[PDB]
Amino acid sequence: LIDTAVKTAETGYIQRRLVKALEDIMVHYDGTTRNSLGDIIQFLYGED
Amino acid sequence: EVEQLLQFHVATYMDNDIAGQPQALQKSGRPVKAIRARLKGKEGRLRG
Amino acid sequence: ERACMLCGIVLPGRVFMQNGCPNCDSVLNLRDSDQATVNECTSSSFEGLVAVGDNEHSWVAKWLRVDRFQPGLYAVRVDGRLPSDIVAALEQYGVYYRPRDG
Amino acid sequence: IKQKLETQFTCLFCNHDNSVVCTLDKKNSIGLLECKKCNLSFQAPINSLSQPIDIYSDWIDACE
Amino acid sequence: WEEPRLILDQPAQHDNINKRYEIRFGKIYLSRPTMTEADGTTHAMFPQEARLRNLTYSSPVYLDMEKSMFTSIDGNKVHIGKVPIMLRSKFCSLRTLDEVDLYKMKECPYDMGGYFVINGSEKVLIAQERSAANIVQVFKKAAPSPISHVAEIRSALEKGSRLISTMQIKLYGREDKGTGRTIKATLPYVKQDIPIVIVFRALGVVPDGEILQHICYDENDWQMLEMLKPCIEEGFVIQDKEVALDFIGRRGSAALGIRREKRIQYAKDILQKELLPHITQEEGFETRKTFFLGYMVNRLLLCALERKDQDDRDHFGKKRLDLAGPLLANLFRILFRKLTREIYRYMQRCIETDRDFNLNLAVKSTTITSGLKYSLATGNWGEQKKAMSSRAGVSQVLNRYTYSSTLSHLRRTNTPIGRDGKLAKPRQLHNTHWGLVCPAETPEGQACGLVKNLSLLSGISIGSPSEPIINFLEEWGMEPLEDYDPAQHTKSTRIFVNGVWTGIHRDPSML
Amino acid sequence: PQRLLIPTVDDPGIWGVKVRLGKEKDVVRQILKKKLAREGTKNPLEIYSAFQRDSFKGHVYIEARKAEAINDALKGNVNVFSNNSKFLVGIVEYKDLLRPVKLTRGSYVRVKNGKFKGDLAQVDEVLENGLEARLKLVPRLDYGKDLSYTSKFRPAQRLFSEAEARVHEIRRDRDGFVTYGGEEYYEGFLYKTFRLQNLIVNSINPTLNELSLF
Amino acid sequence: FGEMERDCMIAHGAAGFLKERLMEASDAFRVHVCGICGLMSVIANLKKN
RNA sequence: CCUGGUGUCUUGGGUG
DNA sequence: GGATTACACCCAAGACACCAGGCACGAG
DNA sequence: CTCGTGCCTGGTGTCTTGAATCC
Ligand SMILES: [Zn+2]
Ligand SMILES: [Zn+2]
Ligand SMILES: [Zn+2]
Repeated sequence: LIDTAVKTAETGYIQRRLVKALEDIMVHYDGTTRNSLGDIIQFLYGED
Repeated sequence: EVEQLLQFHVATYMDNDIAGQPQALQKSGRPVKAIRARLKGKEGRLRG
Repeated sequence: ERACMLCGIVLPGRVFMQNGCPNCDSVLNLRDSDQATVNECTSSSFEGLVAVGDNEHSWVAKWLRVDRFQPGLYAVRVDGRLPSDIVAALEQYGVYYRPRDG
Repeated sequence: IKQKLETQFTCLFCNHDNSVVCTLDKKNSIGLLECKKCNLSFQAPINSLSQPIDIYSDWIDACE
Repeated sequence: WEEPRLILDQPAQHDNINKRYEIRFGKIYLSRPTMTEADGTTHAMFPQEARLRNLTYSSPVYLDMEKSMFTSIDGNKVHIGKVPIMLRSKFCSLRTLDEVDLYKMKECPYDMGGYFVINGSEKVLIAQERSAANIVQVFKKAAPSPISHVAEIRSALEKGSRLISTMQIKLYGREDKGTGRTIKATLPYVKQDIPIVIVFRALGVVPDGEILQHICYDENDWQMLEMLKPCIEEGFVIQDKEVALDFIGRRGSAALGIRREKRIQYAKDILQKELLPHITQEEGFETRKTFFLGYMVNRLLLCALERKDQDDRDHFGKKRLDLAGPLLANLFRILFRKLTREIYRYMQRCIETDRDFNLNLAVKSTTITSGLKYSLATGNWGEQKKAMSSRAGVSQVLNRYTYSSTLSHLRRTNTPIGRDGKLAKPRQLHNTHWGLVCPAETPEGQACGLVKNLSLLSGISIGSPSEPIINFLEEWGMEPLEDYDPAQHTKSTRIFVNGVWTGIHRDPSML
Repeated sequence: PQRLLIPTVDDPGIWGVKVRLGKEKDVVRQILKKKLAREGTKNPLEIYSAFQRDSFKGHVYIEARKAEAINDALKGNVNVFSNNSKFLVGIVEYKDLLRPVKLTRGSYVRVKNGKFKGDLAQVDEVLENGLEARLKLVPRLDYGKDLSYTSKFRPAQRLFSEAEARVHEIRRDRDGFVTYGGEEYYEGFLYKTFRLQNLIVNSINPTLNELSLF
Repeated sequence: FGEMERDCMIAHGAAGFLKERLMEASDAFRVHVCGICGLMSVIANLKKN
């Protein structure tokens, strides 16, 4: 009961930082994967 | 003493979490809600 | 507490009635007066409380012109002025009144 | 290595505050108080544990 | 009687005539709870009226005060406030009555009391868990620290039971790092850590050979003796009592410039009182503190030598529960001083008029009455202006949803550790909880494992005077501390009574 | 002449000291008691004078020759901040520390007390002794309407109307002068004595409403 | 409508729905800005136009 | 004869 | 030296102090 | 009828000293 009650907030914080790191990443019409600055993260999404 | 006190009130009006010195207090005893504290944290303007 | 308009000393009002002013009563005669007289020569309104411990060597006392008076509490500013009839009587005695009201 | 430290002590003679400098030479167990104002100097023995408050205390007793 | 007299003084030169004004507090008397209407009429208050009309069920408290007037040319029952009465206690008007008349007062015979009534609302005090006082605990320190082991103790008196000060003994030096592995202590109101040998010398025992005879009781133990080696050499140059006491005073948070002729006499107070005050505070008894200090260092090194585990902070025998009694005394103590200073500040104005004060005009009962009411109503444990830093949640509205919930709520305990600090150690069900707190009953969520509930047959010690126990020990063969030598006593057992080392006995089995 | 009394390097020093707000007069008192009590003993208090100016909140000034005497004067005083906060005053600043510092018939003042608090009034005259001043004021009356007052539950301002008083609830004293409920109204205005300390004579700012009226 | 519900609508790609929820269905407000200095310092009397 | 405003800041106890 | 420490929701339970001045009532 | 004392309301202004890991 302690573990479930404690470690739920540990993983809740993990998910929050992950979402903010990745929220602006979108597939564009040329197949590239880019963020809001237009930086290329992958030249083709999922490599396939 | 009077000029430093004007500096003090203008400072804690904007930020009342200045490190190393006592907080401005209301007559009720609880700290004054400065503008900086209005924006930060779960209930502030941005996250809330 | 009241302040003597002539010398600036601060004392409980009844003292002005009981013993007169310890600096001034040779000319002011408050000891042998009525309350109306005491209240015309002493003021309930004054500012700047001064402990004078050493009248004769204090510069503060010399500035306030209390250097020839007795150790005690004095006031920097005493509001009101002596009544013209009392000023006239003091002048008959060779005493020159310099108002302490600013 | 010697330690040159400024202090917030008042000189017992000239009365200027925040003008006493303490030089502690532990290699020879000799502490030195100096006044940045009137220029006096006081010397006293120090151990390894001493601090500017230890010799400034010895200076108060050396006067009285 | 903790501060039994107030004293003033003026050296009359205005024929000097020292006129000490003195006020002495005497007997306490209690009256049954009384409702005083705006009318002025009074009557006995029973709880049912108190709930309905949002009143406070409280007793007026009267205190004898005595005036005295020393003069040297060279009262009665004053009311101090109202104290809330716990229902069904000995001072509640329901304790008598008997079953027939209980029904007429609209009180239910299944209601077992144990709670207060404040502005019509039923408030129960929650037992507060704290660490025991006057016990030595040894803990290990984390890797990025020059300290590896620490001994700690919070000293608290027996009378009142109240906190005083806290003291630590830190062992510096990491594993093959920290060079000289010496030991310094921490003293209340001193800014810096002071090596152990220096404080031993500062108490009146100066040659090395006596110092080591007070700590280690085994001359063969060369490992322990090697670890005390650097402590001797780093405090060698302090070779007598006077320069030791002065070394202390030069750090103890005072003013600058109190000279050696007096800076000793200020440090002698910091050693006589505040440092281990639970042993004694009268003069000429420094033998007990020196012997106790040696015990601490001995315990510190046993853990550092891996001959004894570090103490388990969760062992229930090292814990105490503060219930209604002790909690009120600590709050009443704070408020009674506040009332005291208002009396003192009022005498200095009312005696310049040279008019006999009518006493009843110098005791404002609002200080205690509003103080107790506010803290019981909000749970904020302290002066109202200091609501933060004070502990919250000590008083709570009594849950009356069902009968079982009332029983549980009156038997609840709280550990005030927080929600800050994750880990598990204060939250786990420790083995020593068996039979003392319930293994099943604990809240879900943030309080899980921190709020506990007393097992069905548990009880709480009310407290007992230690003085009869001392008399019994000396009558059956306990030998004083001045007669004790590790060479002669290489095998006898040490005897502790409330954490102070008081004697030694050679045959413990019969005792 | 006052100019011959200016301080010199031969005069004692003056130190300022921080004290608890509102306790400045008490500290000056306490210093005097200590001075007088120790006069002629082997350990006299070597201060000459001490004083506190209202305009300078939280400070006492103490006259002496050595700093140690300042510490001696304040030792044990519960109203003084324990921090070693005293400060030296320059000789050229001394007299300003002791500077002691209006009201004319026909001028305006603002009332500071009572139902007329905050109201503009004309100074009509002052007492012979010199304490209270007779003020001409726009009244705030009810003509006894609900009889069988405070500044928060007062009436609107309106000139006294003697025919309204005649109708509803009055002594004629002269041409245009009536005493109504023991107050005097002349040509519609209240004439009432106030302590001079109960009026404000400086920095008055007439309001929009006052510009419309007067 | 908390931070975690915001993220779910992004994942669905329902950008239109998310805009409406946080404006028309809540605290939508009209402001005037100056085309030169970009501040909300415009004084707008709408009946006088 | 259409419009129509009832608080906040905490603390504590709970639900998933 | 600070900053970090799951999400949402329900409900009950609370609130400035001291000093000075003025006015009214009671007693002489 | 006058003076003194007590109570209430309004205005102005603070201070005896007394949870833990990480970057
Ligand atoms: Zn005079
Ligand atoms: Zn010097
Ligand atoms: Zn613009």
